[PDB]
Amino acid sequence: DYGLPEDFYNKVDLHVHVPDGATPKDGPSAGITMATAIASALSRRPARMDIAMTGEVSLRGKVMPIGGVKEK
Amino acid sequence: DYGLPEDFYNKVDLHVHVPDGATPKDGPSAGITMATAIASALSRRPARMDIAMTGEVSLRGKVMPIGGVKEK
Repeated sequence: DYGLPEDFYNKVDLHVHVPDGATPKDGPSAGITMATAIASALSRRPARMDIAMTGEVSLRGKVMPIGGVKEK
Repeated sequence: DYGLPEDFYNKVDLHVHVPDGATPKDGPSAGITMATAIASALSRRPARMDIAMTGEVSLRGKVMPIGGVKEK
């Protein structure tokens, strides 16, 4: 649907750096960030600027709430 | 009997999330939960809404009794 290959968890490795993930938040609270990061990297599409994101991800793909949207 | 593709254990990969890690007690109290979840995912049919359950499963497809049904 977005240019990704049909199978890329069997033929493409991944390294995922994170600057500071030992956040006070119990969860990551940066799920969709990694979702779009992986999609951009594997599809070779540039992730836009000036759009800072946050939100959890489920395996089905529903963006749950996050704690402390004021800080975000 | 429950509408699944005839090849689901040979050509369809699967992932399962259970929140708060596992239960540090002995005995996964959501066996039939996993059964019905896997069935619903592979059925390509929308599951219903807020039908709570608990227990375990057997190799032949039976529900085992579980202790501590009280606090649940």
